[PDB]
Amino acid sequence: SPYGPEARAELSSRLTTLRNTLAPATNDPRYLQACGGEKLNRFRDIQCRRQTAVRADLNANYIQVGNTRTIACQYPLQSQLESHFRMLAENRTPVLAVLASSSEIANQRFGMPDYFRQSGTYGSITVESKMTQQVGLGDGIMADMYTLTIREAGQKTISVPVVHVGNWPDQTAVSSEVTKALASLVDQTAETKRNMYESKGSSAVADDSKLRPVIHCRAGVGRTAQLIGAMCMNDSRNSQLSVEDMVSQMRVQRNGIMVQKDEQLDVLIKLAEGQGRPLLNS
Amino acid sequence: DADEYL
Amino acid sequence: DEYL
Repeated sequence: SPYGPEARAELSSRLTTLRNTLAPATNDPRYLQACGGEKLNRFRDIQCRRQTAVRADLNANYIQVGNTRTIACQYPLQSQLESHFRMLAENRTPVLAVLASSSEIANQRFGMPDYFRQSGTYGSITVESKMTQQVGLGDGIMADMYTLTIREAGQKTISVPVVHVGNWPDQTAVSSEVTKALASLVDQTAETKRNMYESKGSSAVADDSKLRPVIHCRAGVGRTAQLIGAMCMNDSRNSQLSVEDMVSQMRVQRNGIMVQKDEQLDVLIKLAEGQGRPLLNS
Repeated sequence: DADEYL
Repeated sequence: DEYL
């Protein structure tokens, strides 16, 4: 069976090898290094691929899985908020998906600022938060939506749709059903916003680095990878893209930890099996 | 305009 | 410090 224990073992084997090869070394040329001074990485074991880095002062990466273009990042540190907001505005972000739990955000020891559920000022940038709709994803998992309006003197004001799942604890994986529903909501939200920019003739439509959904949890490697994998399988242009391809691409373009837990990988495998999508490359 | 994208 |  293409989805049996033999195939699953082989997939794990290949992915394990890749994670080790991608392990970060001292002053690794493959990973973004702190530009001296403030901290760059929220975790010293979760690095940012240099060649695909979005900004020199952020732990965030451009990722393309098959034809699906996104941005994956860590939860921004307090000192990185101004840069985070500027990145969101310049990207003409069609949707920001936050998968960090309200419990993590509320834990002061974790240093995860609640930057999207309240308004505030960050350097020269002012942000307004407004609540919008709420969509149930199943199993009690809720998606709370907001709109973040980013203002800065001399810059165009940009509003960003936010999808926040506050009940998805770290080191865990929600069901394939919930994940599929989440991916559909995130893609739909982005499509509506992207279309608006196209109707206004935005120049971002011609920039491969812009109009990308932005997704993050705490480290930007577990929950974030599970959602990105589900999103690429929701892309009608990715026929024949294998699970091996998906995970190898996320790892090579961010870090070797993408898709951390085995249960998270199982969700991607289950979603693939439902589509008759291959797990391995021949 | 500054807020044309709103 | 470490996430793992």
